[PDB]
Parts: sequence; structure tokens; C-alpha cells
Amino acid sequence: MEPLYDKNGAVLFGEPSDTHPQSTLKLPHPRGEKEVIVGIRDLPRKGDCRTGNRLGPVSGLFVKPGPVFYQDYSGPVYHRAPLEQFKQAPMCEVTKRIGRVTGSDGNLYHMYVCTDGCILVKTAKREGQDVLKWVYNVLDSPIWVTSCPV
Repeated sequence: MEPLYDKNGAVLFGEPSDTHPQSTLKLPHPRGEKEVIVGIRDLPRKGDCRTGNRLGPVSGLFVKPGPVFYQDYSGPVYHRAPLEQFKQAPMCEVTKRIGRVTGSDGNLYHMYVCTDGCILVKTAKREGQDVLKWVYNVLDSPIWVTSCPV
């Protein structure tokens, strides 16, 4: 299965992979000062990277099915969308765009939040386009969607 990574960027099992160069996740990058849950209507700004905000420190944006969103997280996380946990779906009405995520297939996806609360991904290229929903999460761990600019 797709590996999880610890807060220093060490793979916890399997083999490490790099993220797609045009993903909104840039590594290496620090994280995990505190776990900070945030609501969708209260996602962090780019200006909050330097200073944090009320809620607490900010290392970027994490998300898992629920949806649960974080602006910082200390535990294990995915650096790439675990496509094995996703299912092919029709395009949804989207409430928010959240980032550009590397799939476990190496490709780039647009990441969105749907009105139904699903996390959906859509290939960032025309060819072999895939739209998928995050329907299982067997390790209950977020994807790190975006890192703060260093």
C-alpha cells in the first residue's frame, strides 16, 4: 500500500517516493508542532505560515475523509493520494478547491471538496483523465496537501 511518512519525512513502511514537482506539497518541510484541526470555512492563509494564527501553528493543509482538515499535524501522513483507497466517481459539485496532489501513480491531481463532503481527485491532464473519491481510509491518516512556502 502507499506509505505513510513521519514528521521528519522518514517513510514508515514501504519505499519512499518523491512528490510530483508541480504539486502544492514541496519537501522537505517541517511540520508537527501541534495537531491543529480547522473547519473548511476557516482554512489557513498563505500569510499564516510565518506567524501561525489563532488555532495555532501552521505547516500547510492536511485532509482526510470526514472531511477533517488540519493546518498542522504531527502523526503519520500520506505524501501522495493512496489511490487504492479511492473509487472512480462522477464529477461532483465542489465547495472548495484545496490543492494539487501527487497520486500514488505518480501523476498530478486537482484536489477538491464536494458538497456531499467527499474528497475527490481529478487528473490535472486531459489524457487518461480520472475522477475519483476517497471512499476508504484504513489507516485514518491525512494527506499533506500543501506545504507552506519555506
